[PDB]
Amino acid sequence: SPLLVGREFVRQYYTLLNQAPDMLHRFYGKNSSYVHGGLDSNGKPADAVYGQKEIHRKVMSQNFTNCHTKIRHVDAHATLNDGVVVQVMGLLSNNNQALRRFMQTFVLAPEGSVANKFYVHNDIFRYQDEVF
Amino acid sequence: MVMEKPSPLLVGREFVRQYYTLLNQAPDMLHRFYGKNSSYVHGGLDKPADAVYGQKEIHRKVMSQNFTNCHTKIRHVDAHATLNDGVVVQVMGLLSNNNQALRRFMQTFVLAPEGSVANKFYVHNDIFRYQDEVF
Amino acid sequence: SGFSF
Amino acid sequence: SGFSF
Repeated sequence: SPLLVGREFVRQYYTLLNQAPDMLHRFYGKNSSYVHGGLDSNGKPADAVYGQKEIHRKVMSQNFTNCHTKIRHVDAHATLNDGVVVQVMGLLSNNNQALRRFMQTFVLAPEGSVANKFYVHNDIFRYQDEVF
Repeated sequence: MVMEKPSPLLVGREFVRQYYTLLNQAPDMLHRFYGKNSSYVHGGLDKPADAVYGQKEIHRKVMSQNFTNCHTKIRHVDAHATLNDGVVVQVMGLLSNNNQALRRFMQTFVLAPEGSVANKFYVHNDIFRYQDEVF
Repeated sequence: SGFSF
Repeated sequence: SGFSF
C-alpha cells in the first residue's frame, strides 16, 4: 500500500528531524535531491543539493533544534518503477519559534537490495511565507 | 538545428505553462497528458477525495469541476530529476475558477517518458490540493 | 501520450 | 540505505 508506506515515512522523517537531525542523512543516496526553504542574497528561493554527503552537510547547517510539526495532510500515490510520491502539508517550528505552514513533496524509490526498503530520491520542502 | 537535452527545471516549467494554459482554454483536451496508469486528484467532498486512473476516468473528473475562465498565479515551480528519467514537479500558486475567490494551492506532478518519441513526457501523477480545505 | 517539448 | 517497511 503506497498510502501506508508514504504516511509512515512522514511520521519517521519528522520524528527523526526532531530527535536526531544528524541521523536524517541515511534516508538519501548519491542521487537524491534536497531543499528546505531559504532565500538568496537577492531574496529568491535557494537551490537544491544532491547526494547524501551534501544533503547531510546542509541539514547540519540548518541547525534543527526542537523541531515541531503538525502534519495536516499526507497523500501518497504510486509512480513509475514501484516508486511512491508523498505530498505533505502542515506546519513546522524550528528553535521553538512560530509554526510556519509548508508545502512538501517526497519521492520514495525502492532501495533495490533489501525487501520493502525505500530511500528518499527527492525532498522538496518549501515555506509558504517565503513564496506567498 | 538541434538543441541539447533540456534540464528538468525547463521541462517542468514548460509543462506547467502548457498545463494551466490548456486548463483555461480547452480543459476538455487536458486528458491528452495522461495514460492508463496515471493518477489524478483534487479534493472537496464531503474525507477530501480519492484518485482516479486512466484517460477516461480523468477526463470525466476534469469535466465535473467546470474549469471556466480559469486564472492561475504561479509563484514558484520546483522541478527535479526523479527516478528513471522522470521529472518531479512541485507547483505553488493561486487559482481562480468560475470568476470566484482566488485560492492558494500546492500541486505535485510526475512526468515520465512516453518511451515512444523524441523527449516527450506524460503525466503519471497529478496531485492538486486547495489550502483552505486543509489549513 | 502527453505533450511535446 | 533508507527507511524500511
